[PDB]
Amino acid sequence: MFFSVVLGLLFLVLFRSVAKKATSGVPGKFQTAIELVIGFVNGSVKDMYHGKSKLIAPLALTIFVWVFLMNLMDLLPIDLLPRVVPSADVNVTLSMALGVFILILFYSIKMKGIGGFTKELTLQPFNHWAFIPVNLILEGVSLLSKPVSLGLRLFGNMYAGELIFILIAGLLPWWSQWILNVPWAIFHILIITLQAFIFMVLTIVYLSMAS
Amino acid sequence: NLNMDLLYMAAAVMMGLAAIGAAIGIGILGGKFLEGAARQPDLIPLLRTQFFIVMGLVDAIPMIAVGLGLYVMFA
Amino acid sequence: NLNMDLLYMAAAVMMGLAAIGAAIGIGILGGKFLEGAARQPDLIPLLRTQFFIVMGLVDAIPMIAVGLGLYVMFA
Amino acid sequence: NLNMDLLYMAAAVMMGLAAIGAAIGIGILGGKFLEGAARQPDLIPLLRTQFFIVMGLVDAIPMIAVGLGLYVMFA
Amino acid sequence: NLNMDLLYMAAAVMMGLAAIGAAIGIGILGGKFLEGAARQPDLIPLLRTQFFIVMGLVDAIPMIAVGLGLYVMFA
Amino acid sequence: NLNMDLLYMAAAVMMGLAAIGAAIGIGILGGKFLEGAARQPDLIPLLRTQFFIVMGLVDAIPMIAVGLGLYVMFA
Amino acid sequence: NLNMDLLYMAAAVMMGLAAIGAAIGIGILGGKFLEGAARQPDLIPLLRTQFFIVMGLVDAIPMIAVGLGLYVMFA
Amino acid sequence: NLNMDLLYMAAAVMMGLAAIGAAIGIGILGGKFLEGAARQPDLIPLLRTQFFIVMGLVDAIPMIAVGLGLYVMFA
Amino acid sequence: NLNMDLLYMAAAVMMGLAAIGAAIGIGILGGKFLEGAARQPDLIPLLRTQFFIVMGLVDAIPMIAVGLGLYVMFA
Amino acid sequence: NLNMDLLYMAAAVMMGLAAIGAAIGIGILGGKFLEGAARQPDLIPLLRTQFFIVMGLVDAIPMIAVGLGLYVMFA
Amino acid sequence: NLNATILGQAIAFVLFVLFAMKYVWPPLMAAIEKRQKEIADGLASAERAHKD
Amino acid sequence: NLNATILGQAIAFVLFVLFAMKYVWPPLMAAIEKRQKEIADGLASAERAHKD
Repeated sequence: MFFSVVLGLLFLVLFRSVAKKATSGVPGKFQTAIELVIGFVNGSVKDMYHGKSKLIAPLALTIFVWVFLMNLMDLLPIDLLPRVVPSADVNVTLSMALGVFILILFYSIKMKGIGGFTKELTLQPFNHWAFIPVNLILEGVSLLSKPVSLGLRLFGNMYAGELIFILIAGLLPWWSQWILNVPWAIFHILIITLQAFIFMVLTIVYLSMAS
Repeated sequence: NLNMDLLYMAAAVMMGLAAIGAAIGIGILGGKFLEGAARQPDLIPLLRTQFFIVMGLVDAIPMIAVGLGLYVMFA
Repeated sequence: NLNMDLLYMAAAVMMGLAAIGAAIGIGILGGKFLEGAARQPDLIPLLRTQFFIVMGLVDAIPMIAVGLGLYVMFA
Repeated sequence: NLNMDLLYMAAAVMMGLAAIGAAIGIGILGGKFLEGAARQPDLIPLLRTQFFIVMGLVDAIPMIAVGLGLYVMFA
Repeated sequence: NLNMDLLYMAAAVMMGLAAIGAAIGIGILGGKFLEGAARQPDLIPLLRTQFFIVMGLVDAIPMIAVGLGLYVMFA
Repeated sequence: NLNMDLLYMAAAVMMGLAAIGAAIGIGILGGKFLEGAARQPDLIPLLRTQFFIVMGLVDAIPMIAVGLGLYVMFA
Repeated sequence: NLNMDLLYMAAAVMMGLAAIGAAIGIGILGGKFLEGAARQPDLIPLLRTQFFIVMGLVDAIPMIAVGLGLYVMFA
Repeated sequence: NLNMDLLYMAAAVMMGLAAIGAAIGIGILGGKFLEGAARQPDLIPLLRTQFFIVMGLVDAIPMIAVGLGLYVMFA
Repeated sequence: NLNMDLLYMAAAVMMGLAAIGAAIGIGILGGKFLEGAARQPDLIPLLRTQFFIVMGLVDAIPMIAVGLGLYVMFA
Repeated sequence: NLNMDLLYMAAAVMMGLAAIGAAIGIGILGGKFLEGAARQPDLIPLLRTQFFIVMGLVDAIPMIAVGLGLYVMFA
Repeated sequence: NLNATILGQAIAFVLFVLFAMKYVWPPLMAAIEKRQKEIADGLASAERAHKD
Repeated sequence: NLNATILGQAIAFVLFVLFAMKYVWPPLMAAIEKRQKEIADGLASAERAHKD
């Protein structure tokens, strides 16, 4: 399944690269040019923590950092020239790990805190408040689906964006247009990844505050 | 033919006109963020997260329109 | 054919144009929240719940439009 | 066929476009509630009931549109 | 058939789009009532009757639209 | 048949969409009356007659639209 | 022929009408930037980046509309 | 014939309606420039470049609409 | 016949609806000029040239719409 | 027949919808004139000529729409 | 990614995190902490000494 | 019909390598040098203050 299996292979490779690069450069050096940046990441990540802060701080902190790292993999395909069947269903694959992991995440806070021991009680006087079950139920379902809908929607929006900018650039015989698009699209991409970490933080600060 | 023609017309209708509402609404929010921060600079870290929440909720209404557009084009 | 073509055109019409009203309306509310908190920061926990109530009521009008759209597409 | 096609097109037209008016109007009211309470916090229990009355009257105009939509779909 | 199809399309057109004007207009008035009372609480019994008069006059414009809609559906 | 179908579609078009302008415009005026009286209560008997004049002039534009609608339905 | 005609009509519909929302929304933001900087000149380097973020988010809604337009024209 | 007729209708649709958004948006910006300079004349050389940037970004949305129009007319 | 009919419909569509944007936008600018000069009369010779620049840029968007209209009518 | 029918539909389209932009824009200007003179009565002979210039420029955009309408009806 | 490639890709992510925590977080968290403890330390010493 | 996009990317990478290296390095240098310089200055001047 080249156009398929080759794709999952690709995204898997990126994720591994994240894993090893972590401990490897982390034992060293960083050093200082490197150290200071690591400070931006970790410390800005701490300011971000406050807000959700303590609950997932190891769990979510490690995660979001890994999310920037793994998220850069798409920038790599954009960075390539700056032909597929890695990155199409490797991008679908990332949308699946991320969005699937998000549906998983609602549960992970659910059991991790109540939250979910209390989430079964979500109906509550809230379904009585608001006395109709249609309101509370449509709301909660729209929430669980909506978390997946939002996160997956962002993921696929990103992957698709990659595919499209790629198309515009590659088909055209004239290079200049492809360049301007690709540069603008590149700023776009970086913004998108940071926006992703922010989105994880948004779902998470949700979780701390959510119910 | 008639069903295919109807899909392409329907895709144009649902994609463009509804998405105008967030094009305006995302801008309304950022104008409020800029005016609020200009009037009171110390309130920046309090209202910036509100602006992001609000922009994403406004952007979700077009993403619904775009979703129907893509269903009509490709589903 | 004619009935199926009418469904796809109708789905585009009801989905996109009505949803513009909340795209604007959700943004109007968040702009009021941002401007109100910038003018008086101590009123944040009082008006934030009002903003959520109000955003959900505005978002329900498009969800009605989207509901008719989905009925036309899939019912 | 032609009558059935006309019903589905008519349902899309009446459902979506008119409901934009409350999507905006419900939001206009909540923005006034938030701005009024931010300017004068002691007036909250006086104007909150006004906001509810006003939101329901604005929401009734789309519910009329939705009613015609449902008549066209199911009556 | 063609006349009946035209009735159902016409009913959708006249019902939904015109009623947006009061959905917005009823809300504009209540926003003015809320903002006026927040700025000057002693003026509440003077301007509340004005708000009711004004809401009913704005609501009459859609009721005209709805009337034409019902004539097309049932007359 | 075609002429009769055109009358019913035309009646829907002219009745609903134009009447939105006064639904909004009657409300704009009453919002100005409420805000003007809240700011300066002594000016109430001076500006109330202005509001009535102005509401009637705005309401005449839809009554023109409604007139064309009724001509199409019944003339 | 009918499918090709539908593509060209659909391209016109989705391209033009939705892009009006950012034409307005990009301008709303820059008006807020200009008014905020005129009121408080020292806040310029704080709110200029907000204006750029906000303009790009508003411009993305039309770029969605334009994308559907180009798909209809060339895909 | 049908494809050519569809091109000319599509060109009219995409050219005119979307370009209204900058006709309004370019004006919104210049109104902010004029009001900002009237309130604080010393800020003129700071905000004039902002107005030009902003006008060009708003004007680019119609130029997209016009581009689709010209493609439909001549491509 | 069909191509000629499409030209005349397309000319009406592109001419009228897009030109509404400057009808509004030219007025927005002159309202800003009048309000800015009323607030600060000494700034008249500074902002009058800005108003002319801005009116001409807003008027160019309809002139684009009118250009497409005339092409459809006479080209 | 088809060409003549297209002329009459096109005349209605270009005449009515675009002329809404000055109906609003002429009013925006006179509202600015009234508010500017109320705030600063001594500036009346300075801003009244500005209002006339501005009203005529806004009125020219519909007169373009009306011109296309009359061409379609009588040319 | 017709079947199963998406699965492999995702597992690489989950395990990637676990490896970070076990190894990086030991190497990363601790290795990075040196500047925190250090700057913090020199500053603290300064303040106390000056005060007393 | 020419590659030429490689060329564009390169020139952009030139101006942007200037802009990119320049801005971060003066600040980032000031930053890492600020943490270290913090522990150091506080400690040295501190020792002076305490002893004297």
